[PDB]
Amino acid sequence: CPRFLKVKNWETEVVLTDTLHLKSTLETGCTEYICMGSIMHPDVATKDQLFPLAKEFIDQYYSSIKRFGSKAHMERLEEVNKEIDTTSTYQLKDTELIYGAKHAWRNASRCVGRIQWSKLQVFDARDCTTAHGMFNYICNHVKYATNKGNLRSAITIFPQRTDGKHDFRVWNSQLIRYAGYKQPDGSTLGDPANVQFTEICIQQGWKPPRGRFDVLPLLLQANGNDPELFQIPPELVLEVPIRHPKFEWFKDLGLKWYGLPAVSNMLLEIGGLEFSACPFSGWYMGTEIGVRDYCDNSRYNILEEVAKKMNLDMRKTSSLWKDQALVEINIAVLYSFQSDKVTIVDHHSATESFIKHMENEYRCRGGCPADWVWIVPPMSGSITPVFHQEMLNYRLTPSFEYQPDPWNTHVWK
Amino acid sequence: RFLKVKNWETEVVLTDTLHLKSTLETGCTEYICMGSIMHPATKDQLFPLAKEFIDQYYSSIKRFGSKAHMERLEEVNKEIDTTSTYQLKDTELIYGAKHAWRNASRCVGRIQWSKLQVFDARDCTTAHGMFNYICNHVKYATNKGNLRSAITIFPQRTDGKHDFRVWNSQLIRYAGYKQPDGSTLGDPANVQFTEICIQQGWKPPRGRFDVLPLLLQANGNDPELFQIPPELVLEVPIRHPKFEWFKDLGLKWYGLPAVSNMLLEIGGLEFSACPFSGWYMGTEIGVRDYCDNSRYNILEEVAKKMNLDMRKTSSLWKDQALVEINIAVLYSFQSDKVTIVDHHSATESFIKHMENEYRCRGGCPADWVWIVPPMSGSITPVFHQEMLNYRLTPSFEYQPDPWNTHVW
Ligand code: HEM
Ligand code: HEM
Ligand SMILES: N#Cc1ccc(CCNCc2ccc3ccc(N)nc3c2)cc1
Ligand SMILES: N#Cc1ccc(CCNCc2ccc3ccc(N)nc3c2)cc1
Ligand SMILES: C[C@H](O)[C@H](O)[C@H]1CNc2nc(N)[nH]c(=O)c2N1
Ligand SMILES: C[C@H](O)[C@H](O)[C@H]1CNc2nc(N)[nH]c(=O)c2N1
Ligand SMILES: [Zn+2]
Repeated sequence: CPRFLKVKNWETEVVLTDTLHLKSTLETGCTEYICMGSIMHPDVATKDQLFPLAKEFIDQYYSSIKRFGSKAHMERLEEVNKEIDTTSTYQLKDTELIYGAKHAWRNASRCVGRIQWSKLQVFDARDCTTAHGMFNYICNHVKYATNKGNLRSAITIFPQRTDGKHDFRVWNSQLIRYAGYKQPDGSTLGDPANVQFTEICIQQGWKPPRGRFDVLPLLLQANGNDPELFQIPPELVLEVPIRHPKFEWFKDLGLKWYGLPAVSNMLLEIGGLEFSACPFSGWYMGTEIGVRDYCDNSRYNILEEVAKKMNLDMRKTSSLWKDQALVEINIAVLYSFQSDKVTIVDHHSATESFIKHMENEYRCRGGCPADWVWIVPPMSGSITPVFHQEMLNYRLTPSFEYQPDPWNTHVWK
Repeated sequence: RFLKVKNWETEVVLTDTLHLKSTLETGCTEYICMGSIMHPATKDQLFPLAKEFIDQYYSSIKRFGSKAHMERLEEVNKEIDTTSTYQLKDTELIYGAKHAWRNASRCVGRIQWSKLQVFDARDCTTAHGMFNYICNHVKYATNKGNLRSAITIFPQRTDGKHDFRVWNSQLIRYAGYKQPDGSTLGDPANVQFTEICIQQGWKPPRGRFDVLPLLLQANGNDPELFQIPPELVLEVPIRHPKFEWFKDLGLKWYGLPAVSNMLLEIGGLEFSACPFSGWYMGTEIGVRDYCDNSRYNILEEVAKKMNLDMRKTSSLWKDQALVEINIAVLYSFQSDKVTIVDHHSATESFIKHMENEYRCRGGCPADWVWIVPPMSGSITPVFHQEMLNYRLTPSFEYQPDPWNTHVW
């Protein structure tokens, strides 16, 4: 690969030069002969695999604190190396853990919210041993992050993987999600995305209310044990009913959503250590709710019902009745959150902030990996600045990774 | 390996084998994806490229290894020897052009690929000849509003010093003017080309939607200006079916999108002049042409007429005015019986086309970044469709703007 790669913004004509890509650690799944940029996803580590990965990260850490090659650096390397030799693993210091978490976010090419990366509250839950404790740590996370509507981003990090048979896992895909129930007649009640997880919860003993917006219980696995159910205290679950500034009837749709998006099934990888349970949270971009959660056909799918109430001509697509309904729904979402003083960002502000963030990263870091397919918002793409912005995608570590759903791999005790 | 692609709405999984046939690079590597980057001869090189194309041509007509296949190959080799190049048969030219369209990863309109009217203009020698072929193209393709897809193919490149080039980026475009106050009148995307035409002697009406003259270069010579006969230029006045004030905006557009600056590559041969046309997807005009910042940039004016709250962005006033503009464009063209397609119909057709290509061809190269429409993305099926992108030949390639290469 060449040392410099340039990206252009076709709207402002700004050219940026990327050197950071040289530090790319893993495969994209693309090759010289095929691109996989629209593909969704294109037994532990050994001693000898782990030494270079740890050293890679420790060097990076001491470089960031302007202490590279120092006595402390060399001593840290020595300590880590001896630990790997005598335990087949090592323990990050609190500083390294915080650094690592923040940089995994900073490195998330698909995240448009990264201007905020350095402001992340890191909760160290490496002393956890049980599922009740995981629940305690998660309740505190939710309360702190929610902050009565003034949301603050956070992550809670559970003990790293050891032999792979003692993994800590949050089985929920987010800490807060709505149940989906498949009906005998083929119809789905609730959120069709969560039908499987809902069924698993019901099997472990959850008594479902069988409603449209039932907050799911936490299903938590500690130390490789069977997972346990806990109900989140409802006072900790901030929710927003959806209404519209102009349409009085919109409240009658009975919509609501939760304030706190909190992804809980990703793997955090730092210096070759694997944190299989690392629930993190920030706040919502409106389109995630107004376009995807609400208007996807395999989701709540409300376009038709909203369109009917708007009295739109729904017999021609070329009337763009879908597009019209889609805008209003996204207005109602933003209006509802702002009126209830719950943090949310519209897709224009967010993309504009990201362009600023990306430019700053090119200047101070030599680049900023970004996945245009994910960064561009699901509606009104070209009237946001990121549509016009060339991006380079590559994988830096520390990183957040996907992992198999735990029910697919768990050995029941 | 065989690769799978999934649609996340329908869970339909298709299997790609076609990608194994490509030999041109994408610009990506194992370590860096460049899917959002806009742009990532000798006898010696010439024959195998020619040989490959003949092979696939004769393999497509179920006569691979035939006497004619063998003879044609001999014929082509002997010709590259004795002339440093070769000439495509009519049949091959038509097949080549349809397949460049078919292999065009960014085109959402490819379900139409095999219905392409091919005009062979390889006997052209002068810019006057070019003008005549182009007038015939425009007239045939416009067809009183019932548009028909077409391509006109001018002589292939020889030495680079005798290129045929259409200097216009599209046969029909509007002028853009730099005003004394630093603002732009008309289409800002065309300000450079407009000044080149003015320098050449074109008398500008200096209005908002002035049809630019053709600038035609034959055989490496200086380009010549030509006025398209007005009666051949179909235009649509944009009005809204509910907002009776929308016509007051004075917006119009042309019916015929006819891209004229690309390069058609067939069997190693280079056609630097190959203007082609189909018809519009509404968003091209209603989202990009009208609402881009660097273009007509009408969003603000429209939202004012809609009396929207424009003090905060979270009112989505931009998004509202955008949908209304695009409704107007679709309504206007349809009311005037001018062929057009909305982005829901077009993306649906594409998903169907993809399925056809996987079934009969083992794949379909597709550029998600380009296929997904610039508005209402995830409420169209292509957003949720995984795609594989790879470069197959024959193809349409970009080429440098001719005013950067030409010595006068
Ligand atoms: C603070 C406000 C934040 C905003 C506005 C934001 C915005 C977004 C959005 C809109 C996506 C696309 C996801 C989708 O469409 O489903 C995304 C992806 C992602 N974000 Fe952020 N985010 C924020 C905070 C965070 C934080 C705190 C972290 C981790 C510490 C994070 C890590 C990620 C990762 C790893 C992805 C990729 C998800 C995937 O591949 O499935 N984000 N972000
Ligand atoms: C018949 C109706 C057609 C429709 C509705 C259609 C639609 C589109 C659209 C919306 C684009 C994106 C272009 C942009 O946003 O600037 C595109 C790209 C493209 N189309 Fe089609 N198209 C049609 C016909 C054709 C024909 C007849 C050809 C050639 C014979 C063709 C070849 C291409 C190529 C090469 C591109 C990529 C150009 C680039 O990379 O800049 N299309 N098409
Ligand atoms: N099928 C499927 C399928 C669809 C989406 C995803 C990824 C969803 N991740 C969403 C996500 C992740 C992190 C976020 C951080 C902040 C925020 N506001 N939203 C965030 C949203 C995976 C599988
Ligand atoms: N700067 C810039 C810049 C902007 C756009 C493009 C690509 C333009 N291609 C437009 C294009 C090409 C072929 C088409 C075929 C049919 C159709 N309806 N539209 C079509 C539109 C290149 C450079
Ligand atoms: C097929 C395609 O890769 C898939 O639908 C992607 C497209 N871009 C996305 N972008 C975001 N932000 N979130 C998503 O879930 C997706 N889905
Ligand atoms: C940077 C990015 O590749 C560029 O803006 C592309 C994005 N996708 C596009 N898609 C279409 N259909 N047309 C375009 O001009 C572009 N522009
Ligand atoms: Zn790629």
